[PDB]
Amino acid sequence: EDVVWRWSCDNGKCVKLKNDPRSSEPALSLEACKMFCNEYGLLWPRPTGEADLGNFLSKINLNSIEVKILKKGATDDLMEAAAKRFKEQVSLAIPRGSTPKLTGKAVDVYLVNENPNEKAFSLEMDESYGLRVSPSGADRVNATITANSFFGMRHGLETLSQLFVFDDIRDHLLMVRDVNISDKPVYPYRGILLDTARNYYSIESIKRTIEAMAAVKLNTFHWHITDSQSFPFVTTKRPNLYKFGALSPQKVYTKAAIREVVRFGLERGVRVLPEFDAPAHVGEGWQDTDLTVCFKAEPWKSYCVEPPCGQLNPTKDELYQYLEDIYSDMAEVFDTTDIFHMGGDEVSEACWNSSDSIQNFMMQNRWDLDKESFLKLWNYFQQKAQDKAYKAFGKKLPLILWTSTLTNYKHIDDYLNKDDYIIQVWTTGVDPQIKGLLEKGYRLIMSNYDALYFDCGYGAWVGAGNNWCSPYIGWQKVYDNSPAVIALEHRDQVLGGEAALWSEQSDTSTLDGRLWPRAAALAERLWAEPATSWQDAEYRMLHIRERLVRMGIQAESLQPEWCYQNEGYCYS
Amino acid sequence: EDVVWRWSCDNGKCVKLKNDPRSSEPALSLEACKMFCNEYGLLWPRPTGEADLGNFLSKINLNSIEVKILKKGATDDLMEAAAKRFKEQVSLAIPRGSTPKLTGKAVDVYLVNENPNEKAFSLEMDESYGLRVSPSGADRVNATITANSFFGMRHGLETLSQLFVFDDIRDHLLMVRDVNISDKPVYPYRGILLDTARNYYSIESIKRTIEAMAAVKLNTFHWHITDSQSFPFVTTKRPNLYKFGALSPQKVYTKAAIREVVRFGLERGVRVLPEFDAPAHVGEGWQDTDLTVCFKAEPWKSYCVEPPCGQLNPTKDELYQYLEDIYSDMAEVFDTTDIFHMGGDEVSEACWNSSDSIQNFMMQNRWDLDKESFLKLWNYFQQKAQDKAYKAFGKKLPLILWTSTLTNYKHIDDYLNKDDYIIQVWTTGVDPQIKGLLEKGYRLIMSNYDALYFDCGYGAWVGAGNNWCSPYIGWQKVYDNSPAVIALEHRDQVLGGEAALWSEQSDTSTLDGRLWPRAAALAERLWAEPATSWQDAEYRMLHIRERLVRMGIQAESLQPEWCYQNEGYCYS
Ligand SMILES: CC1=N[C@@H]2[C@@H](O)[C@H](O)[C@@H](CO)O[C@@H]2S1
Ligand SMILES: CC1=N[C@@H]2[C@@H](O)[C@H](O)[C@@H](CO)O[C@@H]2S1
Repeated sequence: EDVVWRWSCDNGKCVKLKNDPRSSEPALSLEACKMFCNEYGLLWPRPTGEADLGNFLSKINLNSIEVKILKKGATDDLMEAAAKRFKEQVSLAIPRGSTPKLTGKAVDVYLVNENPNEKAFSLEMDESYGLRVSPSGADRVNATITANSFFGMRHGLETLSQLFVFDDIRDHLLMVRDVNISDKPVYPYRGILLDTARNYYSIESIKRTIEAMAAVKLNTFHWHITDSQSFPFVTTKRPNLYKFGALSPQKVYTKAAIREVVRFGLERGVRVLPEFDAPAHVGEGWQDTDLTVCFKAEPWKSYCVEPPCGQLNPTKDELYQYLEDIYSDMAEVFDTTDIFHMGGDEVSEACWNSSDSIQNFMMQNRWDLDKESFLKLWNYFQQKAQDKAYKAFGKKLPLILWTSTLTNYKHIDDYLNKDDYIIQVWTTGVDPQIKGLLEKGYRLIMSNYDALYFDCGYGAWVGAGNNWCSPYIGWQKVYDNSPAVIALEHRDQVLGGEAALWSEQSDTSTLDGRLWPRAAALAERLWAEPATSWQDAEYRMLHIRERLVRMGIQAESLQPEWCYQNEGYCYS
Repeated sequence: EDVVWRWSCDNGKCVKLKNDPRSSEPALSLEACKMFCNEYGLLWPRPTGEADLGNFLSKINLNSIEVKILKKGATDDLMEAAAKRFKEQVSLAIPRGSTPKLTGKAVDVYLVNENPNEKAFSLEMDESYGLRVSPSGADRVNATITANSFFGMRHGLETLSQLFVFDDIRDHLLMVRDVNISDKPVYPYRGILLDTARNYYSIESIKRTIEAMAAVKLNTFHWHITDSQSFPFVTTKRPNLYKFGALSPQKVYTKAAIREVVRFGLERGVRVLPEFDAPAHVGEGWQDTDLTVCFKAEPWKSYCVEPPCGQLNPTKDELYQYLEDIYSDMAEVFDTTDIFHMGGDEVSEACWNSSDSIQNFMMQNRWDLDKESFLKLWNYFQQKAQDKAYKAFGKKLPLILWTSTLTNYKHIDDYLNKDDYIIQVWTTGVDPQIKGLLEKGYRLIMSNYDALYFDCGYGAWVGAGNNWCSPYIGWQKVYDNSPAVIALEHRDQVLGGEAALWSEQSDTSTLDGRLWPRAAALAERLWAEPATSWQDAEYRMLHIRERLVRMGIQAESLQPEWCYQNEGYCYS
């Protein structure tokens, strides 16, 4: 039947009241109240510059929205795709099953791309935009988006779609009447790491992930595509790696599938950044090559962080021929990325020391067999691997390594340099390594495990109890985790942050819940770096969760819906 | 392309080996190896009596499976529906996208229902069955299921479907050749509680839940349909309760929808058991009746366990007219249930003491205003509510109450009796209340919160941190939680157990992950009460997870699939 309630703004809270017939005051639907009762309405993330939403809503005709591209260029196809996608975005205001009345004003959306040829991802790219909405004539609306690039422009389209509300009391589609917004992200790298080697993820699920990322302006999909458990990446030059390495013949990422994901990303302002983790975290796929050591080594606890063990043998010249080929095949299909992730996490000394061929190589080259001499071998590997990476991508490009024994700030300059290597941090946000690295001029991607590890909290996957980084990290904690606080005066060296979904206990079935809506908390933190805390964003976070669900995302539930309908009553 | 590996059984573990062409030994697919390498093959739950799977598999034609009902009766429609559903179940052995070769033997399934008129749920119902599979003639298979009732018979069909394996090396559908199984559950009550008031669950999602329950022989769906947050139950006699109480007009459970769920349950051996929680856990829907107190009382911490507060006013005679009507409407559509849950959790004394009309009632009836006098008021309420319940269902039937101040074993006999009231336990499995209740002759449903609360572990929903009963309970812990251990010599008084999905932080989007595959661990514990621990069931648990995923259930991921393919290598 019909909705029985109405909402009224009182001290920044929409209070549910009986919609009693004996009243001359127009009843407000829940979302209509929220749009003006909340400081930033229903927007997520909130803008960084002008955020003027005015006071009124206008009824609009869904079938009368026209998008006009005013400046043509090389991004024509991307702008046209983004425009076509806009009506679809607007319909997300309308709950499934409900139908708006096809009456009201026509909306003219004007897209002004200041540099219409620009379509490359880069850390220096301009993601800023201006958004203005105002009445136009008697019967229409003028929505104008102005941006320096396509990427800023499609962010602007995202924000604009959030300015539509469905009045489910009257069945009207509404739009904010008077809008002045200026906006740009605080950090250029706003990412999610997806491990697709510990478990397989359907390419459908990967695209869906990119859809939700774009909804909250996340711009980087870090595809951790290989590990010791599987090799799903289809390398044409070294086909045995995926043939032996895949969990099944269908659990694979073909060139055509990767091209699809990469293009799907590009259209949505998301760079797809591949990782080949080396020289640890290899195993499956490398059988019969003699290019690994310790694969499935037992007892595993003596040789690696988690089963199965397995590491590359850096002493074999043929290895770098394989690496060159893998990197070249990656470069071919991951052709929007400006950066390459080379892993470098958790290298085992004990594993390398257990190999005869490796020991013979070190003794003959005048190195000892102690813990620090294996760091020489690691450098030897990384330098040669690095060379192949540059050759593959046809240029010098920034490379990423995880924090590790190698990247210890005390000796990092012996092996790496700050211009060539970005460091992905997965220590606590308080670990001494962060300041030490920043003082040496290094650029960081923040993935501190106490706030940004989305896999934490579930049961143990080896033995019993809970997994290693438990407890489960609530959105409140990921929201309050501030790179500006962690880095202080060196904050410009922080390129941004990344939520990590390791997949020992996640796959196609669970990725919607793992990522959403928690990655939206990171999205606002990185977009706006608010001085305010999670409580000030709580109401808008509850709304963005509902929006993801309307998109078809199986997002985690945060609170009873009663709390969403009754702001202020659920607190501690 | 084609699968490259084969598996060989070694010390109870399927080890992955190269399927090398220069071999005279037939290569075994992963599942084919598991079926005979594991003590109980791919079965879940494992049988309680005979569990003879023989040594061989036969190739069968998918399109040549014929089900024959040998004894007709009143359950004809249920038997025919269960039979029609069998082909569908068999196809769950085949991974999506794969096609079996339409060659091999024909399968004749013979269904022998010993009492074909019997279709009532009861704690005394016979869920036993016998399963025999053997070759028949030259080109067919004889699968015979013999059971004392329809319910035992459909359990037998479930087990039988698990005896099919897809060989993905050869693309053959296989079936265990020689089977002798006898089986019956240790406990008659094997349940899941679904709270659909703290958040709404689509009826599609509820049916899907019943599908997965039936797959592992769970037989009781405890529908916690109302609470203080919402009233989605469509009561025709008191329509304002759902009109004011529902989260939206579409977030409702109509008579037709409930009849659908109840029938869907019946066909699958699942009783749908409704709960009307009283006299606490009421609120939304009751506005303008003056039949509640403390609704939305602030500060909530002084008046209830969680917001919003709200309790029935037992002093109003009209209340029991409402209750009679609600219970009668429930009885009409929940017409397969043999038991009624009346809640009785977490009654607030402070809430009742804050009411003038309540205080006046107690002072005039010679009761004090101290903590124990409110227990008199609670008894007064429960007795009258109980009377209405019996009237509604047209008979005396067992009633369930939660453990609470009322059900404290020390005084429980003053208020309740063991014949009329079943107690649902949500204390720790070690709490003194359990033994005290059992020694007084009480029957229990085990839902101890340290092992059976499926909501635990996530972020806080009020304030920050994690929810109240964190950490997250892994399947290992729910598996090892034994009612036989908890109850000892009084174990026949344990009717069984129930996994509780409270929904402050769960809805349509998350229920597959919340319940599965963890509720399968409860399913085996309650079906078989194994003396063995979780490690002995680990491999079969990993398989049942995959089966749920094939069913379209978005089940939680337990381990890297690599571990499933490489038994023994993932341990701690
Ligand atoms: C860098 C890192 N390398 C490891 C990953 O391989 C695991 O999957 C993850 C699980 O939390 O832990 C650390 S983070
Ligand atoms: C009986 C019980 N009553 C309460 C429920 O209303 C909550 O939803 C649940 C959350 O874990 O905690 C206890 S259990």
